[PDB]
Amino acid sequence: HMPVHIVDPREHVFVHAITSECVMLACEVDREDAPVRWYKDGQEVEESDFVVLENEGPHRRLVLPATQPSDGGEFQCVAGDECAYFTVTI
Repeated sequence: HMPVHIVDPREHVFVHAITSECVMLACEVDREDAPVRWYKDGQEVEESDFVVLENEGPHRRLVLPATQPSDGGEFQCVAGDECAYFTVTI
């Protein structure tokens, strides 16, 4: 069994956002066995009324309808061995 390597995205992800914008992040892994967890500046993103985590096999999503200055940080999608980095700027 091979550990895990995130196939998408393969770069530093700069997101420009505003308070009246909707930031829908996406991270796809190689193996359906090992899904990523989304982290809000290390805190880890939890399921809330306005913070929704959409998941379907290898595909992992973070949907934020009204992207607040509160949500203006770096989101780290941790598979285990490998992690992709998303810098959101309000």
